[PDB]
Amino acid sequence: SAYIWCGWWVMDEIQKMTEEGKDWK
Amino acid sequence: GMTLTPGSKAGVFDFQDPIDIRGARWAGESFKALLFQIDKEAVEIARQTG
Repeated sequence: SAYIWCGWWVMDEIQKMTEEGKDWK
Repeated sequence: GMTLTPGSKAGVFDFQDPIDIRGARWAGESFKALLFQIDKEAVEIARQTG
């Protein structure tokens, strides 16, 4: 696999997408 | 102008944008990223005023 450093602001967005009924994260 | 962080809003420093606080997290990281802003302009005045 690979390694992309992403901060929690992407994970704040991702945990806001899937917990509001969005489709991709 | 010269003091932008290129992903910023140009004239507001808001602690919720990760680029303004430099990715900082919780407080002692985040607030200290204001103390870098308030320097960055205090330095820039020295350029213009001479």
